[PDB]
Amino acid sequence: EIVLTQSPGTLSLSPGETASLSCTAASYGHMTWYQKKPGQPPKLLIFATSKRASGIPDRFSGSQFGKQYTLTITRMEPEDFARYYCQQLEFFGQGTRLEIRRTVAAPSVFIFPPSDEQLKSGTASVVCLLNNFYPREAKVQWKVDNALQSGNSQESVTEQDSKDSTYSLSSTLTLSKADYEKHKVYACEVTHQGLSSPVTKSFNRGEC
Amino acid sequence: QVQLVQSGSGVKKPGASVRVSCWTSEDIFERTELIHWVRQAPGQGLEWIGWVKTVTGAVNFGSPDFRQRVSLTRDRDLFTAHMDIRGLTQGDTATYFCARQKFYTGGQGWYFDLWGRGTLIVVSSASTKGPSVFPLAPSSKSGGTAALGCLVKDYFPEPVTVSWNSGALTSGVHTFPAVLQSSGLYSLSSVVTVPSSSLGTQTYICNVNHKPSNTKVDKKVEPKS
Amino acid sequence: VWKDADTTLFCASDAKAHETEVHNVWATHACVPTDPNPQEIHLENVTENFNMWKNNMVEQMQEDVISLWDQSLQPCVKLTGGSVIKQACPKISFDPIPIHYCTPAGYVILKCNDKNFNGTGPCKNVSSVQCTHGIKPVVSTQLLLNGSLAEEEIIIRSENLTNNAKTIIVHLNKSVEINCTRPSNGDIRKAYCEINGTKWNKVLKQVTEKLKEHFNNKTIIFQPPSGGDLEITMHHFNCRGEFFYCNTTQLFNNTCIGMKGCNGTITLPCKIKQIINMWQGTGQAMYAPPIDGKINCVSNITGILLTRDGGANNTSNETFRPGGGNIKDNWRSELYKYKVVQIE
Ligand SMILES: *[C@@H]1O[C@H](CO)[C@@H](O)[C@H](O)[C@H]1NC(C)=O
Ligand SMILES: *[C@@H]1O[C@H](CO)[C@@H](O)[C@H](O)[C@H]1NC(C)=O
Ligand SMILES: *[C@@H]1O[C@H](CO)[C@@H](O)[C@H](O)[C@H]1NC(C)=O
Ligand SMILES: *[C@@H]1O[C@H](CO)[C@@H](O)[C@H](O)[C@H]1NC(C)=O
Ligand SMILES: *[C@@H]1O[C@H](CO)[C@@H](O)[C@H](O)[C@H]1NC(C)=O
Ligand SMILES: *[C@@H]1O[C@H](CO)[C@@H](O)[C@H](O)[C@H]1NC(C)=O
Ligand SMILES: *[C@@H]1O[C@H](CO)[C@@H](O)[C@H](O)[C@H]1NC(C)=O
Ligand SMILES: *[C@@H]1O[C@H](CO)[C@@H](O)[C@H](O)[C@H]1NC(C)=O
Ligand SMILES: *[C@@H]1O[C@H](CO)[C@@H](O)[C@H](O)[C@H]1NC(C)=O
Ligand SMILES: *[C@@H]1O[C@H](CO)[C@@H](O)[C@H](O)[C@H]1NC(C)=O
Ligand SMILES: [Cl-]
Ligand SMILES: [Cl-]
Ligand SMILES: [Cl-]
Ligand SMILES: [Cl-]
Ligand SMILES: [Cl-]
Ligand SMILES: [Cl-]
Ligand SMILES: [Cl-]
Ligand SMILES: [Cl-]
Ligand SMILES: [Cl-]
Ligand SMILES: [Cl-]
Ligand SMILES: [Cl-]
Ligand SMILES: [Cl-]
Ligand SMILES: [Cl-]
Ligand SMILES: [Cl-]
Ligand SMILES: [Cl-]
Ligand SMILES: [Cl-]
Ligand SMILES: [Cl-]
Ligand SMILES: [Cl-]
Repeated sequence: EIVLTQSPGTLSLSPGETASLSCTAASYGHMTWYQKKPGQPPKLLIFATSKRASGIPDRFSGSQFGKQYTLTITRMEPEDFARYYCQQLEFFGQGTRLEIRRTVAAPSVFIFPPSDEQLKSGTASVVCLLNNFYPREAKVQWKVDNALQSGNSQESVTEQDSKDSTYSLSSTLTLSKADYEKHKVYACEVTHQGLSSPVTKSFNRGEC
Repeated sequence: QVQLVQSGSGVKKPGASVRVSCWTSEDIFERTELIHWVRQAPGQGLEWIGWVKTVTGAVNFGSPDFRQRVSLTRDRDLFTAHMDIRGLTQGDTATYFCARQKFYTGGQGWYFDLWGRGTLIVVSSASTKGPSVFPLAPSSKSGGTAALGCLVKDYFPEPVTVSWNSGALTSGVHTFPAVLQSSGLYSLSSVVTVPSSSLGTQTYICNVNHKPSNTKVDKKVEPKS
Repeated sequence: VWKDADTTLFCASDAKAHETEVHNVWATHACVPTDPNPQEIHLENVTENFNMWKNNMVEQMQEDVISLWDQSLQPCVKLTGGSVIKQACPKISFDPIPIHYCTPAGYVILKCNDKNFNGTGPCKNVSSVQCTHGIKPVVSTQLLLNGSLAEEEIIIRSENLTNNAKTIIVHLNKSVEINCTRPSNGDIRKAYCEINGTKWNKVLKQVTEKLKEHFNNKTIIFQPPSGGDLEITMHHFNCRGEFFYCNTTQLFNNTCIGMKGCNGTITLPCKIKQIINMWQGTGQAMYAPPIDGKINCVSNITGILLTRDGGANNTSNETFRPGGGNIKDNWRSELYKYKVVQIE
């Protein structure tokens, strides 16, 4: 069976609210909890189930109901939004991502054809940008002359912005010069909760 | 929450060996009973590798694979712990942390109160290579805002830095996480949103630096007219 | 009426004032005569909790044995940090004697007499004593020597069995002799320990059967240590003032448990080392070469120290390797049934 099950996987809250995370263990055993931000090592928050580590503010608390071990953060500060992991002996929980809840924002969508410079080199990258949206969930679909493209795209998403709580996403469709030359209509279709229906940005190859 | 020091991140070919080291002050090392190693693969969770007891050099591991390929030692005089990994595989690409467990934890399990900053080890047969930088040209084409950027393509290894107008332009900038292409080279985009009226009245230049290859590029981005 | 408390113990022994042997010299000064009339009192209908891993008596014994070795087994050369100390290091008479630990006025020692008590939790059969039994301060790794035996079944001891950084102590209920000799003259540092293969393997089979009880009838496997200083990768001990290091690979031989070519004498190869890491944790020590003649210690193996492999979560088996290093565990192996309380 599984030794630790952490939940929820994701948690969206406003500053000042209280977060409740749990790690439900197969066996009794004192629980540890870390905070983890990108590019920084884990920070110890709670150990021996309920003991606070040195320098950790009292808004962080730990306890348990039977085998359900829980971390509580009351009156969240901006700085408290991060990933959180429980550790029982050598085992770590799957982690909880705690992000800032704001009102829904639809992305601004932009499409960029390949540069002539890049074409000369035998390759065409087409880029579609989804800017400053919330929540983070979004779906990009590429179409070339109405043919749905799959497997020749990659995307990247930014960390939640610290000031406006939004996310931005970039998707690159990559084809050969020859395949790019063989088609006309290039379209990026964006689906998102902030959009009452999918938005499409397109261009015609070789049109100003 | 002082940090333990670790050796610098690096790239290793598959099958090579690597040593990652972790050191600290006499006072801290003296109050450390075990040094643990934990790794986190890109976008994944935390995985316990093994521990070494500082006083006796005793060890234990999280898997037979680790017991087979990883050696954990320490130098008590230099307050340092070493992790040697041999037969590096693609699955070994990760940030490796050293972490400390105090004496007298009693029955309250495992908790590591001090951590090293982590050492990124990237396992790849790819060769060092500077990026090509291509423009993401704003459309001349109803939000009064326009977006432009740079596609920083086909470099290795990470990282590259990107600024706009030599750092004078920071507002509205988004530089995305690189993605690893099937070619084994990375690609990254950086974009900036500006007022539509600004196109043609203001110059926008992305400054790209890839120190591994000592490649630096300035790319002017303008609308395709 | 009483309550858990810590206080300063005193020791008692049968040390001889005329003896040159170093434990005798230490205990003649530090200790009083053994209780001429030891009497324990059964506490009727009394249940008490114990915790052998948080027992301050252990700390006090560790301090004594460290003090004893510090004034009797000083190395010719001590290397601590980077600084070198040079001092005299004459050969000595060395053979551990039993030391009793006793409570001061206003305190008493409670003793757990449950025959399968594992060192922690409630104890139903409790008595009070003024002093512990006589405990020999034998320093060793991997195998506990010359100690007391579990009275009923083999007992497994750990602060937390699932915590693989916690040493496991196996308390045997039948001892197995180990007979270690450096022959008289030739390599003066070459020595060996002989153990009866048949006896040892039968015990070790019972040990695996007991371990199966604690790990869900899983398959139990022994392996040699995977790393560490020689003091812990080998059976390390002191015989007649000389430091022995013996290779126990043959001692943990799975092939025998469950085949029959194992019965017979097991000969472990050992070496005397002048340069050692001090179990005290205080660094590296260098002694003079071994005395001449037949150097011989016959001992009872009464316990085993183990570390369990991690990474066996979803495997069909559990793997153990000889351990040790923390000598306080040696004292725990004998002090486990005792705790100090203050009489209100
Ligand atoms: C170890 O055992 C104690 C009880 O003796 C228990 O309270 C504790 O949760 C255990 N610790 C771990 C880390 O399993
Ligand atoms: C109870 O303890 C006494 C010593 O006080 C011992 O003689 C006796 O065997 C024990 N009885 C049980 C129930 O084990
Ligand atoms: C010893 O007994 C206590 C109380 O019954 C129990 O909680 C603990 O798990 C046992 N420890 C071992 C190592 O068997
Ligand atoms: C030792 O303990 C085992 C059970 O663990 C038992 O089968 C055996 O009879 C005991 N031996 C003695 C001599 O008490
Ligand atoms: C110990 O071994 C030595 C050397 O083989 C032998 O002379 C001696 O008789 C043995 N002692 C015992 C009690 O077995
Ligand atoms: C070893 O032990 C077995 C079982 O007790 C015994 O029968 C045998 O004689 C012993 N071998 C010796 C003493 O060499
Ligand atoms: C013990 O001896 C075995 C067999 O000769 C050998 O493989 C092993 O390296 C030895 N162990 C040590 C600690 O030297
Ligand atoms: C284990 O026992 C078998 C059977 O007697 C023997 O052949 C083998 O050499 C032993 N392995 C050791 C002692 O490492
Ligand atoms: C164990 O005790 C006996 C005396 O009863 C002694 O001869 C032997 O050397 C002791 N072993 C050690 C390692 O001290
Ligand atoms: C070893 O234990 C036995 C009982 O099994 C005892 O008779 C003997 O005196 C002990 N030998 C030594 C040397 O301690
Ligand atoms: Cl859960
Ligand atoms: Cl449990
Ligand atoms: Cl809580
Ligand atoms: Cl390209
Ligand atoms: Cl879509
Ligand atoms: Cl494995
Ligand atoms: Cl990976
Ligand atoms: Cl645009
Ligand atoms: Cl950057
Ligand atoms: Cl005293
Ligand atoms: Cl003294
Ligand atoms: Cl005396
Ligand atoms: Cl000492
Ligand atoms: Cl006695
Ligand atoms: Cl048991
Ligand atoms: Cl336990
Ligand atoms: Cl001889
Ligand atoms: Cl071995």
